[PDB]
Amino acid sequence: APPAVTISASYPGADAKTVQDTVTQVIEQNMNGIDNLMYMSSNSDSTGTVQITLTFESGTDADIAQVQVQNKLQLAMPLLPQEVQQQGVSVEKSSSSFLMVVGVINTDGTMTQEDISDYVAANMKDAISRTSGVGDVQLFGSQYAMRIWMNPNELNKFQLTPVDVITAIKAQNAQVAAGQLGGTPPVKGQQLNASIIAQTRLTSTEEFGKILLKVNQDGSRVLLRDVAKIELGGENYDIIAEFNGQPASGLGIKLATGANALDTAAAIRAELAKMEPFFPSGLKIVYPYDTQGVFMTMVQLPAGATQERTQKVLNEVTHYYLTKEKNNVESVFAVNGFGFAGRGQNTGIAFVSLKDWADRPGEENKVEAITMRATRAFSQIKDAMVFAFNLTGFDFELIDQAGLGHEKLTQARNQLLAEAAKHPDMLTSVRPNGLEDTPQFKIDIDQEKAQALGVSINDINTTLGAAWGGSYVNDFIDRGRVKKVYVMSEAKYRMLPDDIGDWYVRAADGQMVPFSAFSSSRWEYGSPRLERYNGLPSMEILGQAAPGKSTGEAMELMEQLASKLPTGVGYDWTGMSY
Amino acid sequence: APPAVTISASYPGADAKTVQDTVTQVIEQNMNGIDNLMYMSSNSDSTGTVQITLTFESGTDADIAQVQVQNKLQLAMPLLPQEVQQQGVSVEKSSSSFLMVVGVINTDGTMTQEDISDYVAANMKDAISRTSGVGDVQLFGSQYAMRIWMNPNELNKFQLTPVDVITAIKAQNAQVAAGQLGGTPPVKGQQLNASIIAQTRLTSTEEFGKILLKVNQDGSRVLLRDVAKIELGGENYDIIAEFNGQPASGLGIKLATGANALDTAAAIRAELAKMEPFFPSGLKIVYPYDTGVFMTMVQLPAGATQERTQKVLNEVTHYYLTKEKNNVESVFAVNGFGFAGRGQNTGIAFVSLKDWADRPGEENKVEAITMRATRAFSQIKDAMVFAFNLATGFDFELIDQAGLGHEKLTQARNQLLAEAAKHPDMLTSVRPNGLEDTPQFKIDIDQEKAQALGVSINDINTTLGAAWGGSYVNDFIDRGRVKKVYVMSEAKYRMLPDDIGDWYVRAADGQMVPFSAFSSSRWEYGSPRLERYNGLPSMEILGQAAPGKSTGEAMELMEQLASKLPTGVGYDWTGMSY
Amino acid sequence: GSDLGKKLLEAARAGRDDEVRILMANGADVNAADVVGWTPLHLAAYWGHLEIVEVLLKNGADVNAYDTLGSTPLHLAAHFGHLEIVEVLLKNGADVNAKDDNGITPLHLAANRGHLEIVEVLLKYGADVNAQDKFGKTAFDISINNGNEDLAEILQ
Ligand SMILES: COCCN1CCN(c2nc(SCCc3ccc(OC)c(OC)c3)c(C#N)c3c2COC(C)(C)C3)CC1
Repeated sequence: APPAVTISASYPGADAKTVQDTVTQVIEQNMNGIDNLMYMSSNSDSTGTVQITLTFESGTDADIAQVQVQNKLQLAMPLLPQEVQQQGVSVEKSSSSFLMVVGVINTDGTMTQEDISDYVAANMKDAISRTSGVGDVQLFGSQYAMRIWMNPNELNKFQLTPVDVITAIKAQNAQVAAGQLGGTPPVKGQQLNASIIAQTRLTSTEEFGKILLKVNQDGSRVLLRDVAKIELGGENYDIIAEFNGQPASGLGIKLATGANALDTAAAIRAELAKMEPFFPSGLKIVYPYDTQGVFMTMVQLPAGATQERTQKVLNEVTHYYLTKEKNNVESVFAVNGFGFAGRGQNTGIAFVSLKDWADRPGEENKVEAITMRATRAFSQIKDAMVFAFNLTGFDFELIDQAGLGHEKLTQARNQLLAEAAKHPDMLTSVRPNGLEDTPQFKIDIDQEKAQALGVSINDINTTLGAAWGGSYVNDFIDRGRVKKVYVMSEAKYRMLPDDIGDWYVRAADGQMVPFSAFSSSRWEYGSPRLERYNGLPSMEILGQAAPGKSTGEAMELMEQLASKLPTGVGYDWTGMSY
Repeated sequence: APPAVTISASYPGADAKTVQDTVTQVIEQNMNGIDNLMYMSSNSDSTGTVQITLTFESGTDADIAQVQVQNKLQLAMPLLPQEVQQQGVSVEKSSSSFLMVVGVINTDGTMTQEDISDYVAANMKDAISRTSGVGDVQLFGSQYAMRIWMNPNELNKFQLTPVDVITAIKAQNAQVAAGQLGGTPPVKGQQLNASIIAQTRLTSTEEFGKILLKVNQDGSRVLLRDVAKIELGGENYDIIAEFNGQPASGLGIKLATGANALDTAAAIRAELAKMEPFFPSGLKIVYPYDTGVFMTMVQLPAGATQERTQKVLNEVTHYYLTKEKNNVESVFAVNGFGFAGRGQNTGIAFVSLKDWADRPGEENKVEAITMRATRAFSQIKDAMVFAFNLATGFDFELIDQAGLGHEKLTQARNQLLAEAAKHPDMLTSVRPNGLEDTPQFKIDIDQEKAQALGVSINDINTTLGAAWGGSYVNDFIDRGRVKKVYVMSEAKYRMLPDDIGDWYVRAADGQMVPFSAFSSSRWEYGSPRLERYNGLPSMEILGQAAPGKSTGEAMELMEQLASKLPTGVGYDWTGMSY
Repeated sequence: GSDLGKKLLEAARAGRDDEVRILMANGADVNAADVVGWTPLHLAAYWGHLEIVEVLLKNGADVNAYDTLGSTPLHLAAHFGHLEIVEVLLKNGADVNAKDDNGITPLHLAANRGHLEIVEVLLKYGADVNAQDKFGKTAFDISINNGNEDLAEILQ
């Protein structure tokens, strides 16, 4: 297979364009001078995530490819936003499919899904990630951070903002290098040498809750807990898993390019065996997907679908396997928020493990027939693509060659898809691989009104972003382990458009100014996932030859339709069609 | 021996916990996706140093291991404190040992070790690095830094703090781009083009002395020399080295992979011969180790100072140079490191024997020498002093598997050690490899008082850190060579707890506030050296099989004792016992 | 005093009950002090070695020895939640209202760590509930600041 190296980065609270124009384009522009690169593709998403895939000529040494990529990325790192740099950028040389899933459940229902995920993140994932052959490890859930859930009513009552909160956290959750008594070079006759210990990271919600934000003129104290709820909770809330319908987390493990499948899996089990004796009570490992006695089901809903609606679809999938197929299926491990493609609120995946072969006699109880029957049962689910598969027609990129921009490229894409649909004798299921534009809330900050009021634009933008998007402030120590601190609005003050107006910013003169005084807003459409191909804006189109036609005939026709598109729109073949 | 790679970082003025929790953990958490890793071990210490050692399977290519580690570290660089990034975080192959150790001494009594180290850095080290067959070259000491040694009494006199000093150095020891007259794009027909040269880095103590801190309201100037003594000195003062009692620097030189030992040694000696003509007076090269060197370790009690250690090392040198004058050519005494730790209460002497041919009879061989030496030093009071020549023993790690914390892991360790003591039939000399907790000075800043007085936390913490720990401010140019500038208190104002109260910080309203107004302190115990194993808190335990027991039996007993420890304590075997 | 002194400080530190009895019998200064002014009684109180505490007190250890920052063995026992040591020290005459150099009392320290059984014994032995440290703060302020309603109960 051509080896591929993946760069991943994140920007908390960023929309797709923001990610693309501050991160993705910057990396791409700097991926020069790397040997044997066949092509590069990227997605920039409204989850705040970018993935850049660099695919190398067959025969390329994946180690050299990875090192060359990492080194260019290193020279580009100072060009990226500080918020992106501080999340950690990763570079992996991995297969894109899973080798295995390590599930973790709590048999005594002592621990919620969130607890279990933190336990895995904080106690298991690093040692697995260091096991030789392990290319990529996905946590099905999130590590805890310290979560400061801000209340805008209480902030405004005390004439405070998220900026004051972030400032206080950085000042009061600090790890200070303070020197030594009797330090070198010392005076003659010194008797005592001892470290000076000053501020140290906080370790608990109790300690965060008593951060001192201010002292009122009257002498009363405003503590962080007087304007926020303080709790441990995920760095993010996007991925939730279940094992046979019960709360779970786990690790999805991808094989390092060129490593040995069987050796790596055994190294993994051996590492798990070291951890088990120290689990808290109730906690237990399950094995829901070991790579013909397994398969996957993909769930892909339209952009716009929420966590609740993806979950309803996954509940249908899971139910089918635990009822209609309960004689063949041993388990289902289902993940809401991550799928084939990676991360989104509109996607899911179910890993299905079958009973022993010898106990599924009959060709109707073998994987091929089970997957076919499942796809057929799920083919009627509304506004979802749901199918079961183990783990070919064409792979086309439409390309913006002339700075046309997203809206025009979408119109060209639609023109091509309409033309393709008039040739059903030659092309079947010609479709975009990506996502459709969805409504977004465009808010305009009035620079004039802000200046007239003495309200700083940086205080406005921090207030907006930190409250509605979240902001990674600094690190703390949870039960001995370095983890993140995040500030964000408590959920109920960031749900609806009118909530924008309840957030106040402090002017230079000390007055509190509501957001409504200096902003206006409207609905518009934009992209939840912007694609690029060899550094240019792109839209991936999949399809296949119609029955009784060669792939090459299907491709020749696509090329002909492509030659009639608006000026500045090109194309290229990738993946299986390269 | 399995190949190993060591990551080394420095955080000047940082305690062990500060280093561990802002640097070590962050690095360890990023050590994934690295092939062939058998285990990872780290130490974080009170001299602000971390060493992380990654040990690879036998037959791993050490260059490939090194590059994979370095890339993962480099991608985590923005996660580390600035102060650490500015010191450089090195990644080197560490399983190699030395071709040769060159000492550079001065015999006239005219140069300090810092003077000799600067000479070596500026005039010798790079020519030796380019010598045929030479790999890594380690400098013993540093090039000069410009040392600004602050006086808190003079600072407070003029209502200044170290913050003002640091600001003034950045502003007045600066070198910035100022553009051109007549540069492109010009007015057409322009004839004049000339670079604009504005401030240039400072080059001398005199120039640093004239930096203008402020002009008083009566028009008198306060110059940096009115609040500080200014001299060229070392970048740090942790280590004092002597060669036969004379100040010393030198070079530790490794053989490039594939080169010849004998030709490389000869090429080094010939290169040093060329430099001899240019040496200043008294400078001499010595060769304490070149491919019968033994060691004497020195360990003083908790909190013992560099000066007390020096007295012991000086008795050790004197002994060898009088009582073993027929057998000993040199003693290279290093104060501030030993094996098992850095720190003011540790030291080691490297003793180079005269030729075999000049030491007739068994009484003059290494073994008789070291036994007499140990016998004689067993008198020395308030130090442990031991002479030694480098399938017996075992190397065990006790591991915190469940967030127990340092105090609990130490209690578990002590339980295991008390049990191992009860089986002298089977186990002998079961002991910690590391250091015990020692007194430390805990200073708590009072946030309410700081806020009531208008004193900023950042001013407080910079004033404390910069005075007592030192701070690398920026670079200057010494005789054409870029070098570091450090601020730190003059030694006499940073020695004892009472000196804390001589440091003032300036409030927003301009009043000077002593430290004692907003802080309190107490004595407590804590670690001067924290250890981690495979990413978890750890304590290494050494030991051996008793008279005619196998190591296998001894290990089995340790395993069985280890199984009775408190919940959440695990173990592993490492090094020779892996 | 002695080299036995240093040995007694080390033995009390590391909890070595027997070696403490021996060094005692050989005339080790019971009130020997290390460089930060900690006596064997400080060291046994901090590290929770109850029996060493008792043995040292029977041998005339000064119950109110103060370190170079004004802290007494009771401060350390109270801060580190060693209840039985707190009782023993108070029975041997420990000053229940001793203030360190910062004006901090054993009640302030137990209160800040939420060591309620200790708070109770301190109050039983006459701890001044209104004693202020250098910043004006009482054990009650400490309870309000830390959000410990159980401790706020007890101290009214
Ligand atoms: C960062 O320090 C760790 C390096 N260790 C291995 C090399 N080593 C060694 N040092 C010496 S001589 C002392 C060198 C020295 C002088 C000043 C210093 O001050 C800055 C200093 O610190 C680096 C070291 C010798 C010999 N002979 C050997 C080793 C090594 O062992 C031999 C047997 C080869 C002879 C010193 C310790």
